[PDB]
Amino acid sequence: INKLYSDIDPEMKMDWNKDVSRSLGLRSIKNSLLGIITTRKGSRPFDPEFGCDLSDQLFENMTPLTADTVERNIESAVRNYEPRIDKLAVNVIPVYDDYTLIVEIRFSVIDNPDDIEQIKLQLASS
Amino acid sequence: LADPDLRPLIGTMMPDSYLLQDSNFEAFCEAYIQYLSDGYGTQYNNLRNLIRNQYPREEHAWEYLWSEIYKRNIYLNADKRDAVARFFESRSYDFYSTK
Amino acid sequence: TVKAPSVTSLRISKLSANQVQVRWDDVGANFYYFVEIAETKTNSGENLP
Amino acid sequence: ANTPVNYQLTRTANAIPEIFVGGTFAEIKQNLIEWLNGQNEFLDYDFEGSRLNVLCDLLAYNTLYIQQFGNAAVYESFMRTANLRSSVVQAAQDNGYLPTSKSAAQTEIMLTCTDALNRNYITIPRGTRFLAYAKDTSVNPYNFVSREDVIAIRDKNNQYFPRLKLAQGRIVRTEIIYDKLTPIIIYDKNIDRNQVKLYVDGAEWINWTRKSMVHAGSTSTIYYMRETIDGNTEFYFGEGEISVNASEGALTANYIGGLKPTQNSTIVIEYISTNGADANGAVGFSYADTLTNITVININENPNDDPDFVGADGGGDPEDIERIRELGTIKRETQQRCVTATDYDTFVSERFGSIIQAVQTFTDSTKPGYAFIAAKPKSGLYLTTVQREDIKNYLKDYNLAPITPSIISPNYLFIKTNLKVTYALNKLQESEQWLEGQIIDKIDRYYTEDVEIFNSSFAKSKMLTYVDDADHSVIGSSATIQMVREVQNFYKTPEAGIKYNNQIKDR
Amino acid sequence: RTANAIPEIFVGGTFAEIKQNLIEWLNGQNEFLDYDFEGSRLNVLCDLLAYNTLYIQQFGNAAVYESFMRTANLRSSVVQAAQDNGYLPTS
Amino acid sequence: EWINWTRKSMVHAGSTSTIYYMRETIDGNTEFYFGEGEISVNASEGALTANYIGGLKPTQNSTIVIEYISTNGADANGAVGFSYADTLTNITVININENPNDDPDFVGADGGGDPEDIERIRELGTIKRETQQRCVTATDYDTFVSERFGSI
Amino acid sequence: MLFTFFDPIEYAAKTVNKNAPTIPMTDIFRNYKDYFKRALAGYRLRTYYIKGSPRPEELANAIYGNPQLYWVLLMCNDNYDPYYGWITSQEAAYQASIQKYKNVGGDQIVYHVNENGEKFYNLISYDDNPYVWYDKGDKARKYPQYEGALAAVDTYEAAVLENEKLRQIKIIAKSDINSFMNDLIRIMEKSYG
Repeated sequence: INKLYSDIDPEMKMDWNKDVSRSLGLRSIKNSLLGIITTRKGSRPFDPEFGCDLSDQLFENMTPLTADTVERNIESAVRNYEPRIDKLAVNVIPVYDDYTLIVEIRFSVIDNPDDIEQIKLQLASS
Repeated sequence: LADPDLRPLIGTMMPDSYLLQDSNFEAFCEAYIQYLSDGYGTQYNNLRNLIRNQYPREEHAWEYLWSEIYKRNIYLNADKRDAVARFFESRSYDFYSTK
Repeated sequence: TVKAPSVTSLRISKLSANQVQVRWDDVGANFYYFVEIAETKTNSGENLP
Repeated sequence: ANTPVNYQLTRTANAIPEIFVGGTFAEIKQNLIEWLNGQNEFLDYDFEGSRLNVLCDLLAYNTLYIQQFGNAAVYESFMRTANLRSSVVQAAQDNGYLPTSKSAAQTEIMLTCTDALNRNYITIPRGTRFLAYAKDTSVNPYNFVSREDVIAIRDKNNQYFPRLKLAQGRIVRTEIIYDKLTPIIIYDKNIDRNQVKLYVDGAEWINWTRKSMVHAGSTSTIYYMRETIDGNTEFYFGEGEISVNASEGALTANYIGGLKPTQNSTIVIEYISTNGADANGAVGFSYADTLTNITVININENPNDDPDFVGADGGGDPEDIERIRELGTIKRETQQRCVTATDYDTFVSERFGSIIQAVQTFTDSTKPGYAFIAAKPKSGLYLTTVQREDIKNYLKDYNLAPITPSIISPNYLFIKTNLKVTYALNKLQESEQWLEGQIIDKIDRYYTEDVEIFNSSFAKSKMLTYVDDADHSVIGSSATIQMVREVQNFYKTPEAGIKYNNQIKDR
Repeated sequence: RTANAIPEIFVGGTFAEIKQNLIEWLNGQNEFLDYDFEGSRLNVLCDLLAYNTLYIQQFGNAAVYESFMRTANLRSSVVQAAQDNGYLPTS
Repeated sequence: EWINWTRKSMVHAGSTSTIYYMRETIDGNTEFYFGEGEISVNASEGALTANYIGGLKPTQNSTIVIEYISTNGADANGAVGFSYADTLTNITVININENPNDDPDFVGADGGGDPEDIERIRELGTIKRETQQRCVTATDYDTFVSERFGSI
Repeated sequence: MLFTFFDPIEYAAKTVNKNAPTIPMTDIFRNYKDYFKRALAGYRLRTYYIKGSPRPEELANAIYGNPQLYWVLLMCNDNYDPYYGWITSQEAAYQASIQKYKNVGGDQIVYHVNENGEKFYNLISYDDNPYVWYDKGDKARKYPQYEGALAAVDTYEAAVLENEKLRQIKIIAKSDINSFMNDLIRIMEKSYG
């Protein structure tokens, strides 16, 4: 299934043999995911709803609610624009000292819903 | 004067995180902008000063050449043949109003 | 006592390598024309002379 | 022999700046595929690697998608490159010449009618409608209405004919309260701007523009037309300093643009929508609207006979992009007043453009003071003498003072032909006779396709091509021509004699 | 390779149309299998093109009748239209 | 000093005429220009040759100074109250007689204008395209004629 | 949102070449600008200001909550181009200015503006008295057209004021935006025929 979900390499790296480099299957799924999360809401040209907003103010102050509030959006955001993930779960650990959200996401691609894999993402700039 | 290419807007035109910062991909799409708006013929630039070029007298203007006076003047002097045309066609009214 | 004036439109109409068809304008009648060739580059550099 | 050259003429027949020209997609890509190549960012990436290729392949698709937008607009943007017709009028309208909507079938009648009241003078009020069957078909008459008021002296013996001329349709008048912010549309199809007349409260204003336009009326009275892109006409008039400017003839000066409105100057307009171009040659008439005490005892066709004439006139398609396209340039070239011979060509082409397929303006060097005109009634070869008189005077409006317009139908070579055309019975289930009715169309098609246009050399055979082309179940087609002229005097040849321009067999 | 015929049907005035109409051009061939889903760098690139093209589609008619007088709202071309008819707009 | 036809006619005069044409950059600022009547002599014997088009091209490197007025035309009107701002030697104005040499109808100043009134100008453009400097037909004349001394 | 409303039209490329195929396309060649006048004339435009340098349609959302109507704003704005007609950030504007002047030259002092705000084009002081200004092309020494202390405008700053003007817009109320919409639509039916 790694063949499936052929997507251009986000970096457009030089691939050996000179063709466009590629993100392979499930390598792309991360990228699109990694893409959708960072993007500020409203920054899509005709789609305001895209991207998971982050308020550095709210990002500054973490509370199990504030965490939970964020916890939904990503889980919400990813769920709408990324049908390739069947069973997805988010974990967010906000870090107190620098005010950093680190976020874990365990998800399962459609083809292997029993398989589990996680990603590690952190956010900063408070 | 340089008609600015649409290139400075690429930052806002796509969402940022999908431009990365420097990728071939962005630079890839960047040159696409170049091909679309630059210089004399590019479709944006093509259509942007279109009306501007319509006087005729300005540079890059096909008008007089379309027409009559320029066609038939038998003026020789191919070069300034162009200058004597489009200068009439510039005004080219008084001639008729007085014709 | 005065110059055979010139050709006006003067051009190489086509290029097939090592070959040219050159077009100068005919100008006046019964004027033969003096066609030269000169050498840009020595193949060492360009337009060296 | 033929044409020697020094680098001559210019840029084909007409401008194509041709950076705009739409190219073939593959080439478009082929061009663009090079573009991405050589890009400093990567000299590495191989495009013929199918991965990038289809990716770049897509860019061209949009780039082609987007180009025809950018390109076509230019064709559009430039008259005579304009492919849209409603475009063409705009610049033409802008050039001071408009094409018009189908222009009512028009005619004149004299009718002898006894007034039952025996008053000295009856008027025929503007707007009495008459019926005319189209030629050879009585199933329906074509209604047509009195163009204007006319009165008649009662002759002694008490019977007296008025005469009046007739355009086809129904008078349709609509009042509108004018308002500052609003379009004024007439959504009426079959409208024609030439039969449009209106009333502001009271007095009539004229779109300057081919109604009168030289009179003491000071230009304060005025308005415009325009064509909604929809196909219906909207009204317009100049707002504010409606006259040239400023103080002009008034000592009080200040400012008047008229039509405030508030409610002022409730605008009432009156027009005829028409069925025309279908109504040409409508001979049998009726007196289709009664009046008080007037009784038509006879309506007799065509006063001042041609003698060769048909019922009504006019109509029109309206539209042809080809005759219209270049044409207004001459009107763009010329001022309103017509001066140049071809200016008299194009000017005449405005009004009675649907009367005239082709009009030939020329001087006859013999008679100065006369504008000699050769035109095509385009229904026929002979404009009825009233038409001739009609457009003349109207034409005569725009003209040099000592000059007089002089309209004559020129002599006409006639092609007299028997045709021999074969078809396979079985090959056609269709009614044989109607086939002839088919070809008899396609014959003039060639003419209208060709011959009247330039009045150049005429190809018999090439004519026979299209009639050959008719049924394709026509097996073969043959014809023989007899060149035919008409002579005015059997008795004496015209002084110069007559020439064929064309070699004939002796005897 | 021209894996599919290049249609000129081309239609649509709004974005979804364009982006959509573009995707079927991207549909119908292999080796890039995602291109549908947002956040895919490929489907993302697909976005801006339509984004651009629309405005062009948008911008086009603006000048088109701005090239015509009497429908030209922008002053300076009306100015130019006057320049056409021979009148310099007075200062 | 050069003339403009603008408001007038290049088909009037010849090629080879000292002249200029104002016009409008689309940006809204004035560009102006001239025509080339550009002029030559075959041998020297003939008179200076009129070629090209009504105008005369100043040769390259020509010195061009142009004099004009930046203006505020709105407040221009009214403006009765006046003074002598200048100072000129040996010449001393004791009085400026305002509304001098006048009829008993006066305002301090005239002139002004948008100028354009972008809609209002459309007509004007819609008009002048119709206009003629020439006189033709009949009633064209007398109009233009009686523009002169209809007082007579 | 408009052009999809009308039927797409077939179009021939004739007059580029005597034979080119005909293509269907969505219509730009209805004006829409008159279409949006008639209907527009019913209500009013309301001037409006911009908080930042957003995109027209990105901005078009916040007001109306509907990103789809940018053009409504656009036609009320009736700019020549959507790309340079809009508000633009300092970064771009400078670069834009950088672009346009670059061949001419960078950092080009565009004009001198007096205290009063009157822009003085093509002027330089002979430097003896910086307050007296002889213009340029003069070599000075002659005809100072003004004397005093004036500001000069940097091409960067020059770029700012240009894009600055774009800030306010005339717009129609988000209340009427709906009521308006139907009417124009209805007009288009009259405009279809």
